[PDB]
Amino acid sequence: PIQRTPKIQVYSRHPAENGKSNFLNCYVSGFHPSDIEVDLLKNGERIEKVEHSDLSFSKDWSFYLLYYTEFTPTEKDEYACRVNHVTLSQPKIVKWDRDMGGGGEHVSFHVIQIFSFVNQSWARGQGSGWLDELQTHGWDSESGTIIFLHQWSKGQFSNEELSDLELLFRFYLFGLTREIQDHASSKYPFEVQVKAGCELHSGGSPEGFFQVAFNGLDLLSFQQTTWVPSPGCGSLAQSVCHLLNHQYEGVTETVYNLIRSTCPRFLLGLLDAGKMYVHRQVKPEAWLSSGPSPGPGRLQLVCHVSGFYPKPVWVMWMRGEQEQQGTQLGDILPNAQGTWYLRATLDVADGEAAGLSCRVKHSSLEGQDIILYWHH
Ligand SMILES: CCCCCCC[C@H](C)CCC[C@H](C)CCC[C@H](C)CCC[C@H](C)CCC[C@H](C)CCCOP(=O)(O)O[C@@H]1O[C@H](CO)[C@@H](O)[C@H](O)[C@@H]1O
Ligand SMILES: *[C@@H]1O[C@H](CO)[C@@H](O)[C@H](O)[C@H]1NC(C)=O
Ligand SMILES: CCCCCCCCCCCC
Repeated sequence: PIQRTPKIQVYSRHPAENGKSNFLNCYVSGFHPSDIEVDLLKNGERIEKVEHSDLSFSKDWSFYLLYYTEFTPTEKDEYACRVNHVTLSQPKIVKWDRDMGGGGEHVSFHVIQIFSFVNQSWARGQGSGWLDELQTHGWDSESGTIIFLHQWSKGQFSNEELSDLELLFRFYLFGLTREIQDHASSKYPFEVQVKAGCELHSGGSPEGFFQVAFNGLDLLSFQQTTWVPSPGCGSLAQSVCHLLNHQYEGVTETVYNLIRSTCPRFLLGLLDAGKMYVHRQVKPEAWLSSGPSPGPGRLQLVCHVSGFYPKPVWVMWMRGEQEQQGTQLGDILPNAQGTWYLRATLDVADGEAAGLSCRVKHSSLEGQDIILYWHH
């Protein structure tokens, strides 16, 4: 409790051309609880070499996962994303289909924790590090060590400082668990989610946060130096804010230092070390495919823009210079190696399809847009 149903999006990283090698992405988001089963399928079989990000969540507090794998489109073969969840009567299988598109400021650094307590002596725990929507760290649960995903993931910190963080985290975890095992007594499962870290805004002003959700609900947050419960009431929230407020501070002194000070300095180190490796402005490539039929005598035009970085992008359906108002822009989804994916669709009558084109705007293009024309 309580329950959210997974949303599933499947998309390739390149145009689909039979025999030619490609990447199958599956993005699974909007779900609660965290317990889930995602497989990429080839011809009904589970593909055993896949990549997945660790479990993360949205501001909603609902979870999302990215999945991907190498694949080769063929006339013959068949690919899917199969998801099982407590909100699903049956595992949803959503095929990837060329012809349907395969249906379904500031920088930030945050540390993510998910704790799953089935009871007192049984509990999963997982945590990771995120630089904006790019995962940069993992946590080795069994040894209490940090997994550095990229060559630049130490991000201009020394080994000696990163050791201290590891140790720090270890104690802290011991803390949460003992603390959470007490508060003990028709039941019995619950979930806890912590999002701790910092935004850095243009001009250099940082903004820490350390916020908790209980069973997918806002529980409490750290707000410019005061732990603050979310409206309930709301007594677990007030009680725990109370413990953290006044039983122990010095932990909040630590936390304050961590999120206002350590965090942004780490974050900027990440940015500095990352620039070296990856990546400059990257041009998207684009392609057309139909999408699912909107009905008899009607077509769905899909326009895919993939592999562009940075994120800011403009995509629209056109007749000439006229924007077509029906255009629906999907969400901008992440690709395997960190670039972006977006698709725009348009539903149109059979005979009015000819002459419509997809226009794509991006920084990397030097003002020379990508134009693609629908043909029959
Ligand atoms: C499974 C989940 C694992 C998740 C970890 C994944 C992390 C991933 C992979 C790695 C990225 C690494 C990067 C470089 C980190 C940059 C800095 C980040 C932005 C700040 C992070 C914020 C934390 C999250 C807040 C934690 C609370 C701390 C630690 C203060 C509490 C003090 O315990 P203590 O006062 O010493 O207190 C101790 O513990 C208890 C009380 O706490 C008590 O019992 C004891 O008295 C004891 O003293
Ligand atoms: C915890 O759940 C597990 C798994 O179902 C079970 O074996 C165990 O007895 C449960 N409770 C406690 C208090 O150990
Ligand atoms: C180990 C004690 C320090 C923990 C600091 C964060 C506490 C967040 C509240 C969690 C309630 C479920």
